[PDB]
Amino acid sequence: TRRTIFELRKARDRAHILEALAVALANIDPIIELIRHAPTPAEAKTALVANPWQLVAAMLEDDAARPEWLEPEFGVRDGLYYLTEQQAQAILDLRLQKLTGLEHEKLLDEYKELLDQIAELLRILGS
Amino acid sequence: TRRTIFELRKARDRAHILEALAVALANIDPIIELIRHAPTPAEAKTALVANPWQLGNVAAMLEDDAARPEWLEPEFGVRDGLYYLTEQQAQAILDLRLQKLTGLEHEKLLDEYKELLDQIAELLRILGS
Amino acid sequence: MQFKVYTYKSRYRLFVDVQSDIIDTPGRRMVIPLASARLLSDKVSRELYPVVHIGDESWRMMTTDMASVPVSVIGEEVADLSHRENDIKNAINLMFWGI
Amino acid sequence: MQFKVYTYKRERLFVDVQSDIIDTPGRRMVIPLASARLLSSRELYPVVHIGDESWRMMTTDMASVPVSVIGEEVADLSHRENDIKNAINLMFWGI
Repeated sequence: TRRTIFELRKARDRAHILEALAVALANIDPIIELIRHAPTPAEAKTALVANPWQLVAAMLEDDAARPEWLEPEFGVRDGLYYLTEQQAQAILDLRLQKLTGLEHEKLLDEYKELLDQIAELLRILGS
Repeated sequence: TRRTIFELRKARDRAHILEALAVALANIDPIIELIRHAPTPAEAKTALVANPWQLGNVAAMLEDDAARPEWLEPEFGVRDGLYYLTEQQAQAILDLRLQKLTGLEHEKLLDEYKELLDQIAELLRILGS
Repeated sequence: MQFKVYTYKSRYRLFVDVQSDIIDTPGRRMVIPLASARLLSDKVSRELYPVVHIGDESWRMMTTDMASVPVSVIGEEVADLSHRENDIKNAINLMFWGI
Repeated sequence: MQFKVYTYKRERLFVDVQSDIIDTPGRRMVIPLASARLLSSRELYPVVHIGDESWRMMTTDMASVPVSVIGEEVADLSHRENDIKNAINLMFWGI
């Protein structure tokens, strides 16, 4: 039982970062514009958490992939996504190649797999 | 002195990759569009070396050249106001992290590039004397 | 945890956990040893070998000494250098990518 | 040289992964190769071929090596650059 709980914490956390990237790719044009206009990373990071983003919404289904530590001010809150400072960082660290087609899918895929595991880990939690 | 040539080759090689980035950032929108439409990195890489790019406001910075590697083939580099990337340089552009797109980050590239260009010159002056 | 500086419990006095917190190794951990700053000359690249203040002395990250550390050797958390994240990540990035 | 595999100068195998445009006076960053067979993320530990053989790039065991110990070039993995780089990125950036 100790293991299960861990895997859920390991899972939620991992998926948390992959969400932000799936949303980042869901609106790259505006993200790029925002970044190539920020004088510095630090500023681009602020701008990123500052304003919410349109969702990946269908896929994004289940309020369990979110970290038990995730503040209530973050995440999907009214059809809009609110990035954590840590997630914005992840988006800033992305390598252009990750924008290719096959690469975009590998993210969505892993994200969906995590959401699957997180699902069964809960059935297992409940049961 | 070998010592000198070793220094020259090292700076050339280094600057060679930094050029690619200066050119890549001189036309990001079309690069982005090229990449965001390639199915795979491999393909994006091919696309990148395939067609030449406008020497942006970096044109004048490049400009009697000696910052190019003694090993660089003639089908590469600046040839006719257009830049032809090597497979190696394309890779570096694909490995770029978004944050390197910010303003202050863009400048540090152009600045190190310019420094290497200065050292190269000084090094040739030594191979000169 | 990533960006936290621990102690061994040797050779080096301190080390920085530079491994993503979203990657389980288990028993292991990628780290970058901290060398007392004085031991190096102010000439050395603060790009590849970043400097950090920890406690009452300045330290140099021996990036080229990057190595995996067995959790069994990890002592106690003694500092947080998360505010130096991009510099640490450029050190790392610059090593395998040169930029 | 980056992405090339060598052996040491005394009697086993590794891939130089450090950038060729970054100079470390006498050292060099390396990821040793373990026999692939014995391993039951295949993304964090890429499998490479050398001769009629396959190995696991033991990414978590990365390390610096004095260029003085570096033996012959046994193979060149330059054609796996993306895989290899992704593996290294996955460890520090977790992506």
